[PDB]
Amino acid sequence: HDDDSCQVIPVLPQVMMILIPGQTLPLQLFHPQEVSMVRNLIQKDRTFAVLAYAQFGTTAEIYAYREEQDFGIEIVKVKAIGRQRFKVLELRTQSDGIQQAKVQILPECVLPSTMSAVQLESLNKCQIFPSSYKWWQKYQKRKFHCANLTSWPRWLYSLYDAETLMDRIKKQLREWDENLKDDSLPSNPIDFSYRVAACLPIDDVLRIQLLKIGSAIQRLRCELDIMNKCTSLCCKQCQETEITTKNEIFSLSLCGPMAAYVNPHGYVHETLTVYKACNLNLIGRPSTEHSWFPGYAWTVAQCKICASHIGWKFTATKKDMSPQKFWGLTRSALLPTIPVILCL
Amino acid sequence: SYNYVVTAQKPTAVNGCVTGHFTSAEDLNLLIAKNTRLEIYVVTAEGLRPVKEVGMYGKIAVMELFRPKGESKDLLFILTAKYNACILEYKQSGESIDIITRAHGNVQDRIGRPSETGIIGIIDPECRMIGLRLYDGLFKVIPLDRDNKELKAFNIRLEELHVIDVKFLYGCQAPTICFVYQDPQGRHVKTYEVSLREKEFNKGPWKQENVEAEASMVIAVPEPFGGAIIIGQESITYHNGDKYLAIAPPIIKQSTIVCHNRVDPNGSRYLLGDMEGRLFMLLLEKEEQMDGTVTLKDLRVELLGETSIAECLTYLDNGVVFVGSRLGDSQLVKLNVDSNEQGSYVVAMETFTNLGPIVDMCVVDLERQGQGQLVTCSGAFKEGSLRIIRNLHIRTVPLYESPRKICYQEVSQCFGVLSSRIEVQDTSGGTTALRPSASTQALSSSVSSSKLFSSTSFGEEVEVHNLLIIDQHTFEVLHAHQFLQNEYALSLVSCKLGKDPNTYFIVGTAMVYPEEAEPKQGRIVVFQYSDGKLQTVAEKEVKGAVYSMVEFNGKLLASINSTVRLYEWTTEKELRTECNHYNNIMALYLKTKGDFILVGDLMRSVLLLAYKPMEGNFEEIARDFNPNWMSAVEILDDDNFLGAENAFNLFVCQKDTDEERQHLQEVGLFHLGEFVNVFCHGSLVMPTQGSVLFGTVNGMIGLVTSLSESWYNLLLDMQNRLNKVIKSVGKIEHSFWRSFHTERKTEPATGFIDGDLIESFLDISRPKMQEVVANLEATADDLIKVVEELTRIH
Amino acid sequence: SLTTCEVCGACFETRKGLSSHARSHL
Ligand SMILES: CCN1C[C@H](Oc2ccc3c(c2)CN([C@H]2CCC(=O)NC2=O)C3=O)CC[C@@H]1C
Ligand SMILES: [Zn+2]
Ligand SMILES: [Zn+2]
Repeated sequence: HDDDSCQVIPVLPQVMMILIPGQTLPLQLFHPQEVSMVRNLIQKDRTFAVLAYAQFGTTAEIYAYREEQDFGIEIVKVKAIGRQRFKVLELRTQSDGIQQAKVQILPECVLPSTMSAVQLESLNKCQIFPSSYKWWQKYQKRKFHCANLTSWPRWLYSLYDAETLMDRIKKQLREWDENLKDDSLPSNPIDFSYRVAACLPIDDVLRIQLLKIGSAIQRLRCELDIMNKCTSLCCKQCQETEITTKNEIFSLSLCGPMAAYVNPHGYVHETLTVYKACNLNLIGRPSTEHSWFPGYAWTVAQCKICASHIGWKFTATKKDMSPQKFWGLTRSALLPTIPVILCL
Repeated sequence: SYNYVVTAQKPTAVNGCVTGHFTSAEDLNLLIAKNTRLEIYVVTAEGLRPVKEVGMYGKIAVMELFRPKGESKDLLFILTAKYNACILEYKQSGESIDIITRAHGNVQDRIGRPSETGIIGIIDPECRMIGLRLYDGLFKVIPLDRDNKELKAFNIRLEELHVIDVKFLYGCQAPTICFVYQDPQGRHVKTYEVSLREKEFNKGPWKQENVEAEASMVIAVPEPFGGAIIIGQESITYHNGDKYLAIAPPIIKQSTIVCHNRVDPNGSRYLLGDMEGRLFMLLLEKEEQMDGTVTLKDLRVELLGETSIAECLTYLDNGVVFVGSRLGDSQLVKLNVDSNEQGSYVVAMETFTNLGPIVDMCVVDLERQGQGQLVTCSGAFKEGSLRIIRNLHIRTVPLYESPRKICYQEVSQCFGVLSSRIEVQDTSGGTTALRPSASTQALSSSVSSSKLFSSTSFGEEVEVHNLLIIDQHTFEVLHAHQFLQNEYALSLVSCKLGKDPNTYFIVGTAMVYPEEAEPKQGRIVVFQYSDGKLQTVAEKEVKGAVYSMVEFNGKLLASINSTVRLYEWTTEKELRTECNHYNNIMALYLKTKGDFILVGDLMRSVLLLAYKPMEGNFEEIARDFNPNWMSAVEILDDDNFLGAENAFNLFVCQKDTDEERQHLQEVGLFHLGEFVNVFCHGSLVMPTQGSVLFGTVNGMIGLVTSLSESWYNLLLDMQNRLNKVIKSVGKIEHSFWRSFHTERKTEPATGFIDGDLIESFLDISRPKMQEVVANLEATADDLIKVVEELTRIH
Repeated sequence: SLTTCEVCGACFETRKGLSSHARSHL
């Protein structure tokens, strides 16, 4: 039906992002080619293709549709969410310019418990777990008790157990944002993986590899690897300027560490709040207009080597505030590095 | 590729046992279930009389005897793992025995969430319906009143979505089920009435607001007293409307009760068994009142002795209890009257072989007769053992200790086995063991001393890993090297290395600590057993887990986490890195045929490498990533590779521009029905090509051999032809049985020929023998010759 | 005003410099 199936979906021509499933994209359609497209789309499935350049991408489902004729042109304003990754097969460019795409739906491998086949029948009843850290030593003794019947030990079976992985990820996430450790993140592995990938400070090529990973467990196991191996963040361009390091990430507000903020011109800036940054030159004089973190004053910050924008250096206006100097670094500019292969 | 799989040893583990009146209404039968094997006995005052044992095309999941209104004898209800339900009746014509299928049907529901606690089959006390809990949120009801040959059922909706265990209640006015669910608020007990008329649930007689939180067992007490018993971790509570009694026996706090069998039909004595082999006796003390009505006075728990880790239990008669066992041997125990010298009123009285679980094996021609026996690490905990299998005769060496990995050092005339002892942290600050094991009872004993790596409850269990050097003739535990603390051994191999002439014992380990999730340090160790003493011929502290090691052309190929490292043996007796290959998967499995290297990973992550000789480094040949749980893997030839995956499923992949040459395509699928733990090249005997033996969790031992393309085609026809004549035990189609089944998706089999079917042509009638060979022209007598060569393989 | 960067907000003294910054964003 849908998984591992070859469909054709139209392509928003002006697009490029690596759309991680579950992310949302705002959209403003001016040219009549794309306006007639979304018109057909919302009449039909309203799922279009976000080409992730190259031969991959993610289908995006329109969930908000608004035509607000303004400035004497039929502007259609839409919002979509990312559903399923895909590998392109054939791109056919229509006469209108709207490109159509034969598409192979990438896989989302749902997998049973590692102990589903070895679980002893008598032991099947004593499984449902009754609703600190000794709990996880006990969790591991119980769930993987039947591992003694196999040729591998319990602690290996835990390195592939979705529930154990998701907690290891969520604990490290807690060092960045001491905050909601519950509804904040999802409960299904398939969603929890795609959520972690969209709120990690990773570059587009790491996103793209997590997106190509088939099973949600392999995707978690890798997300855990990135959080353990790629602990130094560098300049994406000159690739020779360590900016910050994993232990300096915090979360100034309750919205995350690397939340997404909007400048007064609609540019979005996943900005990873860190405590200390290095090898950054400050461009201009501090300002507080449109300051995303009220009470701090922003100063543009670029690389000391290639002068490529990295973020801002936010300064405490008052004296009560703590911290007083932090730095905001846009995700676009960073690149994770291992101070060695990422595994799955 | 095209392969032939044949069973070389039926499963040996018992996974259920029922006492009733299947065969005639006048004799007590004991029926036993061993995965795909139903054994039918008669309980004689001496012991057991074998009657008939039959093979279903499924995995016996539910097995229950019942007798609905209008029946000379008891009938048997069988539900398999692929949801094949069937009702069986016994029917023998003087000398002609046949298990007739009175009812069949597939209770599978297209939509459903498979329940955690699994498939539960229950039958009304008055045999008025058959309740199934296959999925969460639902309760299939096969109505038993009147002939339901097709097993028509309705699925009643159940509000509680987390049922632990359910049983039909006795003394019911109307069909009542008592069940135990978990809520956000806890674990509770409730009852419903199954209105067949309205095909829905109706409120029941009683309900318990909150009952112990590890409550796992519901036992329906027969009509004399009536109600249900809720066995838990610490307590055992009885519930019946008004009445409620609850005890917390001291003795039961040490383990968890997992099986239960009613002793008297009355319901005053129940047998209980735990997970450490102890056998308890639940006595319900009755009250003989003047109005007739009987009141539970008290619940008494008494310890009777120790048996085999018992999967199921059943009282037969005259004090004989059958202990069906999955970790160790099954047995018949005589419960005596008087406490024996130690208190055990249990006295072992007959043991049956259980080769399961089979965690490792090796093939060895010890009698130097060009034949080949088979030693297996078998069992777990107290039931650890080495079984030696020759053409089939089985010599059991107990170990009272879990064997994990086995290899054979021919030079030394002994076996290397890696074994694990369970010890409890006690008051001295150390750990005492709890039974004398092979390690504790060896004759020589080394402990490690590396200092390489520097580093609570008084009942917490610890593991003690040690290498055993076992003599190939007496099977004595000669040496017992005990490894480091917080050290887990993983891999063991006996090979001569380098130019050195000594054969050695190479053991790869991995340092484990409760916090370190990923293993970040280990060590390869080299041993030598040549003067009754284990000598450590240097070590090599690696930075990870040595999951697998194989000798590689006088070298040593170790996997350390995601790295396939090649080592050489240096003149001064030390390992040295030649080359390194870092992977993106955890190198769990390491197989090698000459210069080809196979790498594997739990989630079917195959990966073929090759050590380019003059270059002195590995190059990748191909990969294939089809995620699913993989448990064992092996090389058939340079191109075809075999492994086992998820729900008892074999598979073979194969290598072939170049974007295509770096990928292995699947060329064989098969529901074996067993859980394969080790593949092992070799025969037990001495046309068809190859010989790969495998052992499983259920003690099943099996054979894979590769065919020629013609032979596959021919046997394939013979398969279908045979499926017409050979009748199934549940009316289960062979092709459904064998189709690759995963909870996720089920696909039809390929590349595999079921020899066990192909071999039954020798056992069918000479008339029917002609019905199958018809228009192949080939006569019956040609084909009898064919199979007969095929029998000459196991 | 004609010297502020739309993307990061940097206000240069000269337009001919804000153009050199404009490179740095791709
Ligand atoms: C001075 C004249 N000029 C002022 C404004 O120019 C801007 C253009 C872009 C950005 C900002 C101002 C502020 N800013 C960030 C900084 C960090 C933060 O905390 N919050 C933000 O919004 C931008 O990225 C609007 C247009 C007029 C002409
Ligand atoms: Zn730079
Ligand atoms: Zn800018």
